[PDB]
Amino acid sequence: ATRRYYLGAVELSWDYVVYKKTLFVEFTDHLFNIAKPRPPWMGLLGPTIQAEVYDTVVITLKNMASHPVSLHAVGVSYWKASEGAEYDDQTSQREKEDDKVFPGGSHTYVWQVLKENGPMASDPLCLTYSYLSHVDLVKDLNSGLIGALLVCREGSLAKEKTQTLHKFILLFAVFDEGKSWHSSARAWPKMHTVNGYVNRSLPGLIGCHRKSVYWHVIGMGTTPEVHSIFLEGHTFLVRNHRQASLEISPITFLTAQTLLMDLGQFLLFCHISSHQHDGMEAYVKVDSCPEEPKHPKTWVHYIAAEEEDWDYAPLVLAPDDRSYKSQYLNNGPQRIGRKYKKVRFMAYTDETFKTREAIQHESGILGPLLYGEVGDTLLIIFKNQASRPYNIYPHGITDVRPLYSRRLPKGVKHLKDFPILPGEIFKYKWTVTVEDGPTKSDPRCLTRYYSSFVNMERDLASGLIGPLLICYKESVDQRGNQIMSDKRNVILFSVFDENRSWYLTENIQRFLPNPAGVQLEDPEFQASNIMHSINGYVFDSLQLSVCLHEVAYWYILSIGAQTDFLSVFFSGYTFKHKMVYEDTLTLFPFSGETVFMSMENPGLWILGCHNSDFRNRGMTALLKVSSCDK
Amino acid sequence: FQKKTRHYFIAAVERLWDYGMSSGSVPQFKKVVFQEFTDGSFTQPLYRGELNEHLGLLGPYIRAEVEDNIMVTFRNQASRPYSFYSSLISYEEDQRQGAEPRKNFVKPNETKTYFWKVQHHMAPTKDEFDCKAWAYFSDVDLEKDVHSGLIGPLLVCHTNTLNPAHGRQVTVQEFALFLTIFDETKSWYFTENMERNCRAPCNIQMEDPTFKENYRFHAINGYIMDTLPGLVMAQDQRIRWYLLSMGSNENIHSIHFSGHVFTVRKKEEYKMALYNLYPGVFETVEMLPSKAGIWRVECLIGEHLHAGMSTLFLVYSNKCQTPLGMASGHIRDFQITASGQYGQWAPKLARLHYSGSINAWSTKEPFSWIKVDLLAPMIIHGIKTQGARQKFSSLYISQFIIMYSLDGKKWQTYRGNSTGTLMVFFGNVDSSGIKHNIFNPPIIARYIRLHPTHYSIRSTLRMELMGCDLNSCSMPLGMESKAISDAQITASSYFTNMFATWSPSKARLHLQGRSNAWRPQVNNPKEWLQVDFQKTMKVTGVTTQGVKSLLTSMYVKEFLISSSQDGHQWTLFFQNGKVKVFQGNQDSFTPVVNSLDPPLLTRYLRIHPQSWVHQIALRMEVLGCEAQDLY
Ligand SMILES: *[C@@H]1O[C@H](CO)[C@@H](O[C@@H]2O[C@H](CO)[C@@H](O)[C@H](O)[C@H]2NC(C)=O)[C@H](O)[C@H]1NC(C)=O
Ligand SMILES: *[C@H]1O[C@H](CO)[C@@H](O)[C@H](O)[C@H]1NC(C)=O
Ligand SMILES: *[C@H]1O[C@H](CO)[C@@H](O)[C@H](O)[C@H]1NC(C)=O
Ligand SMILES: [Ca+2]
Ligand SMILES: [Cu+2]
Ligand SMILES: [Cu+2]
Repeated sequence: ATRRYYLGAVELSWDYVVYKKTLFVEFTDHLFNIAKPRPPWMGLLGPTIQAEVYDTVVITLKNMASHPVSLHAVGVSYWKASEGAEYDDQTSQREKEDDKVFPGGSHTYVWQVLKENGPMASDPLCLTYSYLSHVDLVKDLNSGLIGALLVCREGSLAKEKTQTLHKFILLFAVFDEGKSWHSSARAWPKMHTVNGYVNRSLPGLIGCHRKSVYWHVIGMGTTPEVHSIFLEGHTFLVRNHRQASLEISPITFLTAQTLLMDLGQFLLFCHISSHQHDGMEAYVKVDSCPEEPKHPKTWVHYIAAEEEDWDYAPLVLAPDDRSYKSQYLNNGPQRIGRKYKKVRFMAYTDETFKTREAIQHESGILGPLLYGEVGDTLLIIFKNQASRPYNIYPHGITDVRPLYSRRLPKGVKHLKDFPILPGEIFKYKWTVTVEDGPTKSDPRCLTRYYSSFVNMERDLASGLIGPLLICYKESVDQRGNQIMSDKRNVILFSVFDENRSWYLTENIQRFLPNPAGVQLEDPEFQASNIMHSINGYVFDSLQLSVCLHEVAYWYILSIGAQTDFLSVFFSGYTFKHKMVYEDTLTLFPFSGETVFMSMENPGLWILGCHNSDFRNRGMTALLKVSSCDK
Repeated sequence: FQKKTRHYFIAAVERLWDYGMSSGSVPQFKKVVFQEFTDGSFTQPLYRGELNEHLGLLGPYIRAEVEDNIMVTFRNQASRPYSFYSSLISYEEDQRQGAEPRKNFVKPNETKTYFWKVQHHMAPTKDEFDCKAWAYFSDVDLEKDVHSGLIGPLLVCHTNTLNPAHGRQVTVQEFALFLTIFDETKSWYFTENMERNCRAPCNIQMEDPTFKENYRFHAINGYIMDTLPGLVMAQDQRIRWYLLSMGSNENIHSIHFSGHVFTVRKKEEYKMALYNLYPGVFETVEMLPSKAGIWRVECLIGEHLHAGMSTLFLVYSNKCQTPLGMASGHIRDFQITASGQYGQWAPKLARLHYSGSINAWSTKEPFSWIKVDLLAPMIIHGIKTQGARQKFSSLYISQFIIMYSLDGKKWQTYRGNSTGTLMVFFGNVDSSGIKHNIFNPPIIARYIRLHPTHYSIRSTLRMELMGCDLNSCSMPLGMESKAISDAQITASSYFTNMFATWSPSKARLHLQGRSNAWRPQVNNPKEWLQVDFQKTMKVTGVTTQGVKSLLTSMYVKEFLISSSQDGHQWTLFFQNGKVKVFQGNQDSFTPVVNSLDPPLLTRYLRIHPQSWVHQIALRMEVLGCEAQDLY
């Protein structure tokens, strides 16, 4: 075969009443005549162009703009008589004319897929690639020039003429109208959002319910501006490496898939504090179909949400105005080792919520360690013993229903909604199935957590955190169950923003001496309570005891510390995450990841994070290692 | 098979950051770097070789196999004391101590020496690549001592992957890439702000819109203008890239290589076009750059590209247009014979992208030229030409004509399609003006001259060449595979007794035995050996070799050749004058790339030994194929 795509690039006016750009047209021209595939999911998008392993594509761009604009690929090979990228690749006269299509020009494009750029033996049936435009990279983009470009094995024209596939291209993109083609006075330029569908805007279509839907997802921008995307159902393709939530950075594309439940147009986050307000959204109508014309465990948890006090830095203290650490806690008078009133999850022995559950002074603030293999059922019986009411929901499992019935608390749309007042107790059922657990690829124990959800962080930030562990099947059978499976241990990377905590100015009549000047909302005081810590412990406050030749898994996550990501440390130590060996773990704000470690490097090691702008704002602990006994 | 304890005598010094290319007010900078030395007497600076000058503004390669030994004997030479540190820095045991001071601190002029088994901890796996990639740096202040300039690469390999030749190369060719955005609110920079840039014209911009590295620095090493040097590679010998991003918390960099694709391993190997390097994620990825010509690497992140990532790499090696080898060529090939002089000499060093101060060709000469022996008739499609950068002077060649010889004797000028009388070529415009000229109709030559038609300050050049071979049948005709029968060769005579039969039917490029080669009955120059092709053949050249007689050495030093069509009367081989005195062997082993100027079309090929070593002794082979059959 030999494929042609006769489509130039244009200037168009855009919307959802604010902002008008330059796009990438679609049309059957020899001149300038209409031609549209775009109705649904196609936003600002040069047509999704598809070529198979052995083919040869011929774009011929007719330029119409005040702009000098190019056309340049990725993931594909070509001759220096395309590329479409200006700079001195030596290039004779005619070999540079591809590099910049002078404004209102016209040029042909020579594009090849060889064997060497088709997709590897075992991975995505069909590779995610986009087609850019770069003369002034920053301008050509933010303006609005970008399309999807797909490439895959010997059989689209033949095995999608006969095959059924539900696939879309979602363009997770952040155009900034101040970096556009374009340039008393009060309202300077702005946007930030999916497919070009702003604020809360919604695009178009859905896929059938009882099976799978694939999306080639193209990451975008003109700056290092990370996201973290979700909806209901797991999003299990990355490879068949099987992921909690698609995590997108600067310029990123690999391609992923999910299953479905029913009509519930599922909610589509960017789910970060900063990106939120001006954030990304879209629906998914999961409808009925056209094409028809040594057993499993049973776990138990009595947990209460309960108010206590928290000293973030007990063991060690040495403040005055002597440091940046000296400044932390209550920026009036009181400022030593830092004490606040928090509300952390805490589990009890039985329905008589009396017997204090012996604590894990290493997990500090963290909730009781929740665990359940695929096939099991968690009966989680939950008391509030804090005034200002909360609940419990696990980010992980999907089958979460109140114990005995399939009701909805008399009124609300679903449990992470409103329920549980002071005093009252609720019996929840968490049933775990293969879909929300690992696989023949992952680790055997993916990392997840439970927050409470009456408020989001205006909850969490005040202490509502606990680790949920979903795992592969095993009991005196399967793999590694002959002498012992060495214990489970959790690190939680968390910035608690007291400034939002449901115990806000409660805490100022408390530890802070006099509100005789009741000051609030401030430059340094707001910064004085942003508590960058690992398990509530901070500034080398309670580290962790371990020993050498000891060997077990770490489970780690980033929570509450958002707006940013965390490359994470461990001095001299190295881990086997994703069955490779790396020395630093990059972690988002969803971030559930599960490492493994051979402990045999004796000494103090300064665990912190590979970012040296929090590990001074606190955000470090220590670890110790020395021979044992047994 | 053995284990090795491989030390690396290494230190930390300073000089720093040059720009001068083409794109003079340039600033001095005085950051710190790692540097490889020669021994304990920390003297020999250990000149950075053409093969690893890409490394440039960071530290030298430190390399090991699985069950190995790594050692670093380290000296600091600086202000703020620094240190060595990476991940497997497997310290040991315990001590009579006060809560375990495991602190690594290397004070100036003191020597802190450390060395450790490199366990399978640091090793790549059966799922992985032939080698994984790891970082070393100064941990005195991991925050500052990274913008300061103590980035360093470390390679950990499978057993039996390195060499006697140092490093590896089993179809390898490695490069590291070090993408940070350097900044000087970090490391002693005070000794820069009022060291240089300020005297009695000072007090201008304290920390307001001044940002002196967010005025510049977007590293791919710190040769990271929009051009760093040593990216030389053969358009096949499949190249492994070592990508490690560092820096701060905006230091995500998403890099790709235009019109190229690479494969990454993990669980498996899956194919990718660009890779969001993260800070702390030390990537290894490999690719087979089967598109010849001249390209680049760029961090695709809009605002990053537009202040320094568009940093070239060149592929020469075939389909057809590869760089003819000026990075990947010939250490000091060919130059001139009087045209060309200025201390910092001619070629010797006039290649494209060649970094340094002593770099490129240089002659204030109204009558000039340079000359490249391509050592074979070659197709030349074009020539990337560029200029150099002086004290504060922009100097280059602005115009040039191109002459060529296929032979060495009679030359002539050039006339690219339908021009006029003479093909005038347009030079550069600056100290980085890579003006890839193409030859409109191509050129077949062995020699090219470049002659200036106007210059800047001096006729000044650095250049690469575009093209590839015609492709003669450089394939063994059948002496080795023995497609030519033992019957099919006779000689002038063969030595024979009882303990030997050195019959002609033995002359075979590698042949073991008691009588493992051809030998004449006695020793005469008018002695010969004759191949008979049972059909009409075309010949590139004859590969000669001697014999290992367990007695002594035996080989042939010089010879002649003769051709025939009849097979009974002989028209012999000639130069451009008298007969061809052939440059032959010098050992029991080792063969000879000895080929012919006019490809000889024949069917009866005779070897004519002239001078030899101890006796006349021949194991050999012919290269070629065939034109028409006999007539
Ligand atoms: C959708 O975008 C509009 C753009 O104006 C947002 O409107 C305002 O945003 C400012 C930010 O400076 C806030 O102070 C206000 O909350 C908004 N005021 C008005 C007039 O509505 C709006 O927030 C966005 N919608 C969403 C998803 O919340
Ligand atoms: C040794 O090295 C450091 C480099 O700053 C310095 O303290 C000292 O001057 C040096 N010693 C010499 C050259 O005498
Ligand atoms: C010169 O002539 C050759 C002959 O085919 C042609 O390919 C080339 O395009 C011409 N050069 C120009 C005008 O660029
Ligand atoms: Ca080009
Ligand atoms: Cu976002
Ligand atoms: Cu970048």
